[PDB]
Amino acid sequence: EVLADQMEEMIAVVDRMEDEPRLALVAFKEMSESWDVVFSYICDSMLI
Amino acid sequence: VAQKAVLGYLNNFEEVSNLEIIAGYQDGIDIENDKTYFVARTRMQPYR
Repeated sequence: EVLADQMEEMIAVVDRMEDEPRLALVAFKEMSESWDVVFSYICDSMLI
Repeated sequence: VAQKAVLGYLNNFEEVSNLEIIAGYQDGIDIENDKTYFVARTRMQPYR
């Protein structure tokens, strides 16, 4: 990304089982205490 | 040591199983007998 702003307040990551694939997910954030701004990606374990 | 070696081979074999086709070209007009060629690349970076 080339973001219009410096989203930089760290990362959140977990494995998901809301379903059987056991998906990989990563997220990042910026502290609008309301309307908090987030950037993220999700991947199939085969890196898809 | 042999275990290490085979694990390396297996590791590369992972990428083999993750190879993605990109394009192909026919050797000639007779699909039913002419050979054909294909090109593919790694999902993992660096792209190979």
